[PDB]
Amino acid sequence: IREYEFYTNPRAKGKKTMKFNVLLTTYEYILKDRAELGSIKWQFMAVDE
DNA sequence: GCCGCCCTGGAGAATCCCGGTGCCGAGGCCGCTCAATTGGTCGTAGACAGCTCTAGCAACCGCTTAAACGCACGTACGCGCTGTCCCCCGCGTTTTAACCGCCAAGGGGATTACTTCCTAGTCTCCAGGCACGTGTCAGATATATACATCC
Repeated sequence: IREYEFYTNPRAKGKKTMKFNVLLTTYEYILKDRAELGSIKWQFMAVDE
C-alpha cells in the first residue's frame, strides 16, 4: 500500500505528491506506523469512537 | 638265706581368696578479682499520625504475530559386545629416613606495668559541590532550486 498506491510518482526522489484522497486505518497501525504516517500533510482527521 | 622289683599311704609346697594400705583422676572448698549487676539520669531512635503521589493488582477487553506445539522422517549417536595389550596392583626384598630423644646459645614474641603525645572524635560555622532545571548554540539531516545532459 505504501509503495504502490500512496504516491503518484513513487519512482522519484524529491517531494512525492499524494495519489489517494481518504485513508482508512485503525489505532494499531497508527501506533505501529507513526513514522510512515506523520510526515504527511493531512487536511482532515476523523477519529471514530 | 640273701637280694631285687611292684603297689600304696601321709606330709611338704604351689595357688586362690580376702583384708589392710598406698597411689591416680576427679570433685568440693577456698581465695583472688574483674566483669556482670543494680540504680539513677538523660538524650534520642523509633513508633505513631498525617498528607501527597506513584506503583501494583484482580479481572476483563481487543489486536497482532511470533513462538510453541504436533507430527513425520531420517540418520547420527549412545550403547552394548568383543578383542587386545598395557599398565597398575600385589608381593617379596632392601634401603632409608621419619620419629623420638638429645645438646647449645640466642632471638621473637606474648604478657604486665608504665609514660607520653599525637591524632582522631566532637562541636560550631560557613561555603561550595552536587543535584536539578533551563536558555542557547553548533553539528547533523532533509529538501528547494538552478545547471549540464540523453533521447
